[PDB]
Amino acid sequence: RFLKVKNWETDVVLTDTLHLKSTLETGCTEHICMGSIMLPTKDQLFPLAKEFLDQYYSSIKRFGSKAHMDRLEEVNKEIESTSTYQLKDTELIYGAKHAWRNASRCVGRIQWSKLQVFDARDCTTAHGMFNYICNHVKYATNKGNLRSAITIFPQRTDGKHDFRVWNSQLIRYAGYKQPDGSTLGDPANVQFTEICIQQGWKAPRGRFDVLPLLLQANGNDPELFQIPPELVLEVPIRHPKFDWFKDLGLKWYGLPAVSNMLLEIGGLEFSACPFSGWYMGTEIGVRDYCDNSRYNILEEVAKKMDLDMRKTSSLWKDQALVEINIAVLYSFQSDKVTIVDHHSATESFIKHMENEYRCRGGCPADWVWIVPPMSGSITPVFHQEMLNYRLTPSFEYQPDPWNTHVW
Amino acid sequence: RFLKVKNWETDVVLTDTLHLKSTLETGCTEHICMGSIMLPVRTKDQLFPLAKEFLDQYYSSIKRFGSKAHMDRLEEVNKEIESTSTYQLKDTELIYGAKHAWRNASRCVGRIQWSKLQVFDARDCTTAHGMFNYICNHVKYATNKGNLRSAITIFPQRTDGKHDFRVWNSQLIRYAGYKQPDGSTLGDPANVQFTEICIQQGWKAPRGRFDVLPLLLQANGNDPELFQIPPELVLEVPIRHPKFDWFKDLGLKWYGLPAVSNMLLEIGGLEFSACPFSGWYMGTEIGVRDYCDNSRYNILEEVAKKMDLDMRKTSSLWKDQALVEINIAVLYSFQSDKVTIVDHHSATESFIKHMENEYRCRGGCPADWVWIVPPMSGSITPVFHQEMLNYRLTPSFEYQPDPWNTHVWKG
Ligand code: HEM
Ligand code: HEM
Ligand SMILES: Cc1cc(N)nc(C[C@@H]2CNC[C@@H]2OCCCCCc2cccc(F)c2)c1
Ligand SMILES: Cc1cc(N)nc(C[C@@H]2CNC[C@@H]2OCCCCCc2cccc(F)c2)c1
Ligand SMILES: C[C@H](O)[C@H](O)[C@H]1CNc2nc(N)[nH]c(=O)c2N1
Ligand SMILES: C[C@H](O)[C@H](O)[C@H]1CNc2nc(N)[nH]c(=O)c2N1
Ligand SMILES: [Zn+2]
Repeated sequence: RFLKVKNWETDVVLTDTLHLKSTLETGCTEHICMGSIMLPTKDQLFPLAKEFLDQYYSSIKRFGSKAHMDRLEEVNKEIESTSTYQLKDTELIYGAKHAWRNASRCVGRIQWSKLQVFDARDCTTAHGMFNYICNHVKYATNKGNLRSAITIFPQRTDGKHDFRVWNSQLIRYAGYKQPDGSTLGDPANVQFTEICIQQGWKAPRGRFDVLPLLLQANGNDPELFQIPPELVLEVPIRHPKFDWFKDLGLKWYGLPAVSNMLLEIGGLEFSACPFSGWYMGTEIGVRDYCDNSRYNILEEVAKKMDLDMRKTSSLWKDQALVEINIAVLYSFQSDKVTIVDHHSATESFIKHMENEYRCRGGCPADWVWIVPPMSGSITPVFHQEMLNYRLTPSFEYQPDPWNTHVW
Repeated sequence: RFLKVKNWETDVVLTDTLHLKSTLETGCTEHICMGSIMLPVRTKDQLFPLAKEFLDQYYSSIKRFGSKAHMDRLEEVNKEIESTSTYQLKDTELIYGAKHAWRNASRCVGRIQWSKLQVFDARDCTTAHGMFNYICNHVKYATNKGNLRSAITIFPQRTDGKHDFRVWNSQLIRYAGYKQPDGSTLGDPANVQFTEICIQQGWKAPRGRFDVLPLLLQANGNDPELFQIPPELVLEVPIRHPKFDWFKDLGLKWYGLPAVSNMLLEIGGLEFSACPFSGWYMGTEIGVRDYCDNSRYNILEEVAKKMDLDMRKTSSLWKDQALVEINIAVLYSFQSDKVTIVDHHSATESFIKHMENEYRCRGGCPADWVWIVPPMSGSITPVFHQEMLNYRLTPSFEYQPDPWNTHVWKG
């Protein structure tokens, strides 16, 4: 019932109690582990509300006060009458920060409490959503001293009045299927790059075309907008020692900003809540560039290094992978955009576990996601036992909207 | 019921029904995943059911489920359990059993090789000298002058658990570690506590960087005894790099035969507490783990210094760079000396092909993702993108507490 986690490199043992608060279900049974699967009424709403406000008033050391009891009644009455309720700003900010704090797949949660929250519950139109989003992007980008931020559009009501940002991220490159059969640009975006063209986008058809935002307000048909180019900070990719690297013509964007998730706070569902921080180098260099069904450039790079590619045992793939990732970090640093390397990032996360275990009695964590996709065992998170469990408030996946919104 | 696993790189979807034959528990519940936790005298009552399940399985594999020969064998085991409390496996069931325990090993990336396993039946062994001789033979047969062959040696099952056969070493071949008065360590840090036991027991430690530990062997619940493996039986590879000539001057070498001796083999309810097995190495077990863990040989600094990497900031990726060259050296040295080794690209590819064929013929393949994905270059090997379902089948290999914590000393 009280569970231990051992770090096998330091022998440090931490005891977890926070999991007993856990509410939702993981997918695992004690017959099957599902830890490596990517996706495994008014009646309900009040319990949910009460649990949230309970932890809120606990957090500001007012558990059991007049303020607390009063608020609990205020909400109870509001649900009774309206079938939903509205969050105070103070609760919204707390809710959002905690959804991040609770993201068991996020290695960067040591920053959770510095989240700038932009309240956009007064939004009503796609143009309104566009203006909110450009302000988010500009605030977040900060000319390269990147700043974490979330923007929260209005909560679900009947579920046919959804706000949704259709893009998966606010900034992404276009992917085009070719007569060739091969793929130009980002193949993970092919479908969407064609939902845009299908709604009127004039595609440049290049390697690195920044996609239009495609915004849905109040459950209406969605609309295209080009993010002002001057708001999209990009980094030319060069190597600190390899002259020919430049010539690959590689760039990436500075702002990672997840826009397709659903934020739940105290039973309320915020289906458009794009949030953003900054990159861990590997997310670009390992996955974006080298992944088979992504940009997949390893072959072309190994060649320029003139490595022996006749046998896997030369470790040429590995060799090239390191260089590509050296060059992502070097480029971002030289162009002064915030970026963290996986050594630094896993090292802070360890520190953040220590803190969460002593400050909160635990920290939910998904080992499969926390360990970098390169050099696992040389980052301290590899040797760290983690417990995974679902706390609220949370970010959750939700169906892609083109499959749902009846056009 | 039916459960689907998706490969996110190929979009191939597989359906598992085999997980329905799991009855042992995982450690997880619907409220917690314990999937990254290292570790999440038996009576008559529970024994015939385990025996029965095992023998229904064995007889299905040979297309004789329901046969007179199946029914007679159940009767026979039945009778033998109630008058003796235990039972004995036939040769054919022991072999079938040992193979299946490997096959059910969800943590093993090497399982494409499961049906090619040399089983040595050492259930007539009674003494430690007898254990030594059996283990020597296995080490010679498995080494095979560099052309490694998989093998397992199986000593007598547990009886009252007061009479255990144990191999006290965690692997048949390993290097000593010595903690110095100044706080530093010579040799392998993982091996210190064990080296201390060996020394205490009579072993004359040469006190070098690569001293092959003596075998410490328990027969029939007796005190364990020291033995030295004949050095000519211990195939070792000096580590050099194909381009970096300063590399040999680091003075490194590794043994060729990876051989786990500390696990417990369960077959049909019976517990074989000494069942050393061996295969051949995936390079990263030495290059990444053995050399490059901070808690192991930790030669990253020494290798990065020689390579002239910028070591002042971790974002130079000096560590990642050194780690790759060490792994280059490890596969180079082994291949140059004609000792079987596999790189992690070839090993993970084969496993994906094993895994798929297992879903097709067997209806499943339990697999632990945390363990199967290699400890360098994770996402460029196809297992990273493969969804996996982990569950416990028997027969199986299980961890067991170190015998120095449990053993009742005699004198
Ligand atoms: C401050 C910089 C941040 C870093 C370096 C970071 C790190 C990461 C990384 C490396 C991943 C894995 C992505 C993948 O491999 O697909 C991830 C996932 C995630 N992060 Fe962060 N994070 C940061 C900020 C944030 C913020 C501001 C939030 C929200 C407030 C957040 C919430 C999440 C969530 C929900 C996931 C899982 C997404 C999914 O399931 O696909 N992170 N994080
Ligand atoms: C054919 C050569 C083999 C290769 C390349 C191979 C590969 C591996 C590797 C890399 C590991 C992980 C070790 C670690 O990370 O510490 C492993 C684990 C394991 N393998 Fe193999 N394996 C082989 C043969 C065998 C054999 C012959 C058996 C038994 C018959 C076996 C059973 C197991 C078991 C039980 C584990 C988990 C060990 C643990 O939980 O500590 N393997 N395999
Ligand atoms: C705020 C933030 C910062 C940061 N460094 N990374 C992140 C999350 C990262 C950004 N790159 C990829 C990831 O976004 C989530 C990607 C979606 C994976 C889940 C998913 C669900 C359905 C179908 C799919 F193909 C994938 C978020
Ligand atoms: C037969 C065989 C071949 C091969 N290539 N690899 C293996 C397994 C590897 C070989 N070297 C040691 C390793 O097994 C044990 C090493 C780490 C296990 C530690 C450990 C601690 C607690 C519970 C466990 F289940 C395991 C075994
Ligand atoms: C099958 C497995 O669950 C899947 O590939 C995961 C593995 N680990 C990951 N880890 C991170 N950080 N991001 C991912 O997209 C994935 N994919
Ligand atoms: C904490 C974690 O589960 C543990 O360190 C595991 C991680 N994955 C591993 N994977 C392999 N192949 N071998 C190991 O020893 C480990 N260690
Ligand atoms: Zn689990």
